[PDB]
Amino acid sequence: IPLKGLLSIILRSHRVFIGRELGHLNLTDAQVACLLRIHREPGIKQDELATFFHVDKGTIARTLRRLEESGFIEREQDPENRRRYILEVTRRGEEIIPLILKVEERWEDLLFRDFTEDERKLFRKMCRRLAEEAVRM
Amino acid sequence: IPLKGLLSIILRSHRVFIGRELGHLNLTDAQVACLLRIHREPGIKQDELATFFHVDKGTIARTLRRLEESGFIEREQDPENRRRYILEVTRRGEEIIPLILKVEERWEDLLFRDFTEDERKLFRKMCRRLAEEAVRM
Repeated sequence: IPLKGLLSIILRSHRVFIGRELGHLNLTDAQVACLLRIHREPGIKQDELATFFHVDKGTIARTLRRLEESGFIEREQDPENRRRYILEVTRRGEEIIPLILKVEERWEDLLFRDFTEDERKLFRKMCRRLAEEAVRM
Repeated sequence: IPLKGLLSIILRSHRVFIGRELGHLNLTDAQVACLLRIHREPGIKQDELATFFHVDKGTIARTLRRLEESGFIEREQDPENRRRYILEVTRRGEEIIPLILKVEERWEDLLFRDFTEDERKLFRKMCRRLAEEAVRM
């Protein structure tokens, strides 16, 4: 199994966990990712968010529509370009972030149950280093 | 940044790399994942592949349509259920797998450039352990 395959197995568990724990909010992994990204960059253009994730436009469009329907984000026309849209997290969206982060913590604790704390720390440090390389790549 | 966020940054580099290196084949990360999964399980039902990835039906449908249009997979009606479809990789699809695996190897080598071999081995071992937990979860 290629490294990416292992990472994908891990991420699939995250997807299932998010869907189960936050399903009452009609949230999915894809929506949470978009919500957190907009949260850290208020006013980001939809096309900029699409470029950031490097996924197909159709997928991002449907994901954002669901977040908007649920009232977690707002979308407005870019005053400088009628072909662009500005995204921002609503008050409702900002208020569910703690819940999201708590679910992330719970998922991590479950995933690392058979890891000593030193191993978990080393894994995290290595991931940070690989993420740094990934950004450069 | 939550662990999943770090893993996602890493996976985003993989997505961009796959798109660039295999773009001449109109392949994307999502299509490669589906192709490899069907490759290892000939005859898998489309709904079973959808369940395996735990992603929305619409996304999987579009991903599989692209693979079919490119002639890498074939889809046929399940003789036991008119609501199900059987997937299989075509000869053309099986022949591009080596190219895909070579690209995976190149991506990994680039990602691990600043890692000693012992660190890369330890990272892989930890990922396998986490993937095993992910399956149990």
